Amino acid sequence: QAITFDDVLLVPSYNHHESRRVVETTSTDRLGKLTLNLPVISANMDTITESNMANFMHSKGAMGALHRFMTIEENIQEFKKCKGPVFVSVGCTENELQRAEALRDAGADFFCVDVAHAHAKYVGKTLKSLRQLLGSRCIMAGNVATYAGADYLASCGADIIKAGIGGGSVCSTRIKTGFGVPMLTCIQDCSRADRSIVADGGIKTSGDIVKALAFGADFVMIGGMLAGSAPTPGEVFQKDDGSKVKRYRGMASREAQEAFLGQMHEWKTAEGVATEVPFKENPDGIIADIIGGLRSGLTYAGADSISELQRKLNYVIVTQAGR
Repeated sequence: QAITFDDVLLVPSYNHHESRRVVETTSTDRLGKLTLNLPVISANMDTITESNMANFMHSKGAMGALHRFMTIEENIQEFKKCKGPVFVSVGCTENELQRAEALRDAGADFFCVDVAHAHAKYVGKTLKSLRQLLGSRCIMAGNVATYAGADYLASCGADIIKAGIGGGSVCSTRIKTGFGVPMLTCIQDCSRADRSIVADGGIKTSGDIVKALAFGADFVMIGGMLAGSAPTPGEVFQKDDGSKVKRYRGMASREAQEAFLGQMHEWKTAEGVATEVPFKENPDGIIADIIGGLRSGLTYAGADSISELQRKLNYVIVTQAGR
């Protein structure tokens, strides 16, 4: 029944375009508030996107989404260091509405409400408030895993909906609660709503990016593919061995999700340990690989644009042997 990236392959289609065609990867949301040449957003996680990453993504025709695990003044100053369009992230408490107001007053035009389970009354309440606070600005809201959730957020005033619960991505959510929706089923279902979907989860390869867009997402958010690279937060450490790592102590995005999952209680008494991530060389190469894979996918599909890729969607379901 439900499918993720590794369950499918896309079927090649008649290509009418000239061999050295300039292939267009640009994507514009359903409401015309967001256009990106490379429709990829670096994840709003504290290990992935602050101003350095946002500026790097912008330089590639893409975009960053700053995480929300900063004090309000830090968040304002980090936003001001961003060159070009960037998402700022906010939560759902009264202090988070103050955060939104301050970022708005500081010049922010793209906002992301980011919560574990967005298909919820208090999140709809938050979106209603943000819509009145922010006027005609672009509001992305997440995360949901169903058409009902996506339609709910659209009804409460979201412009763009971020899909992916933790069924094809956050291992902890599935393990601890049993909840999730494999990402292609999720993307396909959510994209029945009349707002653009951002695919958020389970994306490992440029091929997964092609599949996410083909199945109906207008943009993709990626975290893992960028983790440990130079523009991420954190200093590089060269240990005895010669290898290079980034090292994290506080892990605010992961801790927020663990709190939501009920795992940050009085009996979580084990001593805190640092998290090490292998240094990723050549972020420019990671992005160039994604751009290349995506243009090559559009060529196999005989597609002129992401819209055509979606319209002409043709795939097969494969077994484990099929890989």
